Amino acid sequence: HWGYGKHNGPEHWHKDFPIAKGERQSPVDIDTHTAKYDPSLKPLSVSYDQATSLRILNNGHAFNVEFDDSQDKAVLKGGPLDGTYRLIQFHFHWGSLDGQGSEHTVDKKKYAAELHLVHWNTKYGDFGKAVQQPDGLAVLGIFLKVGSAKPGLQKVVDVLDSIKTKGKSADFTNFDPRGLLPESLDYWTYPGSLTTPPLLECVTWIVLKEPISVSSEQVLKFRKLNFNGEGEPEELMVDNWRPAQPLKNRQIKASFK
Ligand SMILES: OC[C@H]1O[C@@H](O)[C@H](O)[C@@H](O)[C@@H]1O
Ligand SMILES: OC[C@H]1O[C@@H](O)[C@H](O)[C@@H](O)[C@@H]1O
Ligand SMILES: OC[C@H]1O[C@H](O)[C@H](O)[C@@H](O)[C@@H]1O
Ligand SMILES: NS(=O)(=O)c1ccccc1F
Ligand SMILES: NS(=O)(=O)c1ccccc1F
Ligand SMILES: [Zn+2]
Repeated sequence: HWGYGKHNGPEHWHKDFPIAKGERQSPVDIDTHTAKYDPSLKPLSVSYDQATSLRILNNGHAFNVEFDDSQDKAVLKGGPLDGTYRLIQFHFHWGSLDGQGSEHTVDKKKYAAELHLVHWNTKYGDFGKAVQQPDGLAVLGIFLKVGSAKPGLQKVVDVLDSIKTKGKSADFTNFDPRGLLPESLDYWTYPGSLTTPPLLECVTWIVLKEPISVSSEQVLKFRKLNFNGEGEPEELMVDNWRPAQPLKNRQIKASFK
């Protein structure tokens, strides 16, 4: 199956997922000089005060922190979005060293990692139906740079030893995702895709301009995870990012003047 190595990685995905060469693939490079302020964007609303986290899972590609999406609790609305988008999970992409790991780039700069908070449009009723729609998903992307520790990330870091290998999960209740945000909600937005197979072109991307800082020790613990299952030869879970794809017939809009 698909993965990130030289034999099953991003350059191979198109053979089983031909949309990999499609017209609105993600991630992209964000050329900050070409991005334009868009006065039609409404204020962005990140409303996570009632979020209900449930579980953390090593899925063999990354780890997902999963939420109760059975009602409207943690949601995203406003900005480029029509209506209501429920939070279902977050995960990260990261590198083998600090100089790479992000999926989006900023004037070709690669960050050490990138956080994706994944939401689905409730008008469509379930995630599977949402991924049959052009406007089914909204992903809030946040860059990570290495510097001071992020206190709101430490609970995630410390549970990773219990989910080292593919298929392991652990309870992860009472986690507040608000602790993963930066101060500013300035953002860039464009229409794109899932960044892993099946690469479906359903996503409104909202990428925050301000990175969060995490410590070297925090990201080093991400890099101790394994792609493989228990008992199998160890393959460190690193470099689980797709490189930037062609922008094609798109424009990146900015929320700020
Ligand atoms: O426990 C994490 C978070 O869970 C939410 O459901 C609560 O309303 C928040 O006050 C709390 O910070
Ligand atoms: O025709 C002019 C229009 O061109 C579009 O490509 C831009 O997105 C708009 O901001 C602009 O007003
Ligand atoms: O909030 C996420 C998790 O953080 C810590 O691991 C707590 O010990 C655990 O009870 C909680 O589920
Ligand atoms: N297209 S793919 O899913 O990455 C893939 C799957 C299995 C073997 C080789 C491959 F390249
Ligand atoms: N990395 S992403 O685009 O947020 C993503 C989210 C959900 C499923 C597959 C994905 F690829
Ligand atoms: Zn992602």
